[PDB]
Amino acid sequence: RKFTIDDFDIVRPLGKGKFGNVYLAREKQNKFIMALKVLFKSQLEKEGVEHQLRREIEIQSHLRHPNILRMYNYFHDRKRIYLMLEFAPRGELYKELQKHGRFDEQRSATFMEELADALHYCHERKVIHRDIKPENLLMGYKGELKIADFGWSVHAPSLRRRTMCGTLDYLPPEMIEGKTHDEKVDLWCAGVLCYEFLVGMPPFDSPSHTETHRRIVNVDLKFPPFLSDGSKDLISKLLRYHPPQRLPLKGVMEHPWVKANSRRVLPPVYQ
Amino acid sequence: NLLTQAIRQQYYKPIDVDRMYGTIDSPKLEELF
Ligand SMILES: CCS(=O)(=O)Nc1ccc2c(c1)C(/C(=N/c1ccc(CN3CCCCC3)cc1)c1ccccc1)C(=O)N2
Repeated sequence: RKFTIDDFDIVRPLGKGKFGNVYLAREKQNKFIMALKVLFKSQLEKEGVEHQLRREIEIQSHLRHPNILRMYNYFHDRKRIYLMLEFAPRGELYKELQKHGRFDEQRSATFMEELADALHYCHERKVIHRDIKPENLLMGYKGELKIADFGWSVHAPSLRRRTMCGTLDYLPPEMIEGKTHDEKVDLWCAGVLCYEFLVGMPPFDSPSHTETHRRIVNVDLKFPPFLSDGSKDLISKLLRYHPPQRLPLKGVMEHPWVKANSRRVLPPVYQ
Repeated sequence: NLLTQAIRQQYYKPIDVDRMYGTIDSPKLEELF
């Protein structure tokens, strides 16, 4: 037997999600608290996101990592599709960044180590995320980063990719220029992310899409004076024009600035 | 309440989700759409 909505007690809504509301719920048999994303079958089909949601579910449902939001299972009824997802108690990372303006080095480095570990887990499985940005990250009970959206993700076993996707300030040069891209786009986005964590704004921020595109393709990086030499070293090593020259994810995890500042803690595991 | 306290116990006393949920059948992707 699979799950049904009757298997849960809906506690309260958590907010609007992608194409559906999310609710805090408790699964009865286990009294286990989780988030339930509810999608309406008709809205999806009528918005042409059928062969999009399937891929997001197809990818997210097979990833098991402490810094990737877990999809426990999923089910459906006459009118709705329900995704049983991990509850991230501390909510939206972007809200926390907006509240603080910018994160200190400890918080940034910890998030970077977690991000790199999760992206490394994805890459070892030929999954490219392609849309790493603050808004796609949630935070666990102890503030641990959780990659929570896989809307632009792709399982790319062999052939390079051509789709422009992601978010303006986070686009790597190769996408802007219409070249093919590979998993190294995530290394670039991780560099933009580290910069935004520490500064509060993305590095190529501009009034128009054309001037931002221009800054990205010229890698017009201008470091604010308050950044440490170590954070600049890491950012500079990720934001390289040529994908092959970008610091590998293992390199981010072993970078001295990350080692010296990260206070990463692995969540307790079952046993 | 004892929800905050319930959330805390979940973090420290993890369940075997891979078995408790990763074992239960799920609708095929075709059925969904
Ligand atoms: C990112 C994938 S989605 O579909 O857009 N939304 C999503 C997916 C899975 C989830 C969630 C959302 C949450 C989720 N968790 C959440 C957790 C806690 C709160 C309440 N406060 C918010 C302010 C910080 C402290 C906690 C709000 C939300 C959520 C739901 C809706 C909007 C933003 C955040 C969750 O715990 N699991």
